[PDB]
Amino acid sequence: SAPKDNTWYTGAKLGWSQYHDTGFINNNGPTHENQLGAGAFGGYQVNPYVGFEMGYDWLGRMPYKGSVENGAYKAQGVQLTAKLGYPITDDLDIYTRLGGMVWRADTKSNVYGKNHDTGVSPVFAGGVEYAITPEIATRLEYQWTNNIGDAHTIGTRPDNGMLSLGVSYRFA
Amino acid sequence: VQLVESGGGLVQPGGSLRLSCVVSGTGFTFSKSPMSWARQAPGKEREWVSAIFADSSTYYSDSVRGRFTISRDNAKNTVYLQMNNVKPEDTAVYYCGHRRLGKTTYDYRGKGTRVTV
Ligand SMILES: CCCCCCCC
Ligand SMILES: CCCCCCCC
Ligand SMILES: CCCCCCCC
Ligand SMILES: CCCCCCCC
Ligand SMILES: CCCCCCCC
Ligand SMILES: CCCCCCCC
Ligand SMILES: [Ca+2]
Repeated sequence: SAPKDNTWYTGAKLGWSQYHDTGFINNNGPTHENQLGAGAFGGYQVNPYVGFEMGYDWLGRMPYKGSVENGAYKAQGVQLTAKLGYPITDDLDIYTRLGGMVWRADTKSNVYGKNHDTGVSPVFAGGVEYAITPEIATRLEYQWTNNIGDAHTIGTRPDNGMLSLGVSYRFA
Repeated sequence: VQLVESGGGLVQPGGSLRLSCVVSGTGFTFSKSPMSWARQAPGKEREWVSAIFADSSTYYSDSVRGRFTISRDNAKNTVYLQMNNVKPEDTAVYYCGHRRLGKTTYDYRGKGTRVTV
């Protein structure tokens, strides 16, 4: 079940972060798109089906290995989303989150040097949340963040998909 | 992005010569701009010869390694190609290229400068 009406909660998450459409430089070595992601989130529940949550996300640093051209990409941001869900069971809920993330992206490379930019990306997430106790809930979700960057400012604009496990505490 | 090459001329075998490429225009940051030097010899296709990245790392074709030296002066938006111990094979028109963020290729937008050994 969802947090009580008009109550607050806080939480944190760890996840498998994977960047997509990572075109950047012509590195001859490996590009490790898979990284450990991390985030913290807080939320307010309006009714059993609707809540609002805010959080910080660390999406991981992607290396572009190579003997000639090489570099790295990094991204993080703050997000705000509406959480919409309904129960599968009395303790297990299914949900989606929709909103946006304000991100800062940095790239490093010998080719282009150090670059960074800020912008806005939409966030689409879906998952399930299980109430272990009235205060503790665990969640499994997949979060998609679209077009994190800009080809003209940092040379790349990858997408990010993050499969994460999370825990939250409810203060109702 | 505008590129103008200079420094070419007549030189004897074993001689030395320095070419220059001055970058001007808008919409680009020279200090972050990777640059290259290519050449087209008589009756041959254009050959890449050298490149210098934003971190000042340098790269050379085997045909010029140990004889040519690429360098940059970010205060003057200028790239140089110092040519030593020139061979008859070095006779060519030399072009400099500018690579944009988002592209792996260099744009050779200049008129070139001709070296004759
Ligand atoms: C290559 C890093 C993957 C780590 C996944 C951990 C998910 C909690
Ligand atoms: C590409 C390997 C990533 C590791 C996945 C681990 C699953 C949580
Ligand atoms: C584990 C929650 C992350 C917040 C800690 C950082 C406080 C500024
Ligand atoms: C509302 C606080 C949640 C903890 C993470 C920081 C939110 C950007
Ligand atoms: C939550 C992990 C912190 C990693 C560094 C991000 C700040 C630049
Ligand atoms: C199944 C998880 C919902 C979010 C995915 C959005 C499209 C990549
Ligand atoms: Ca995309």
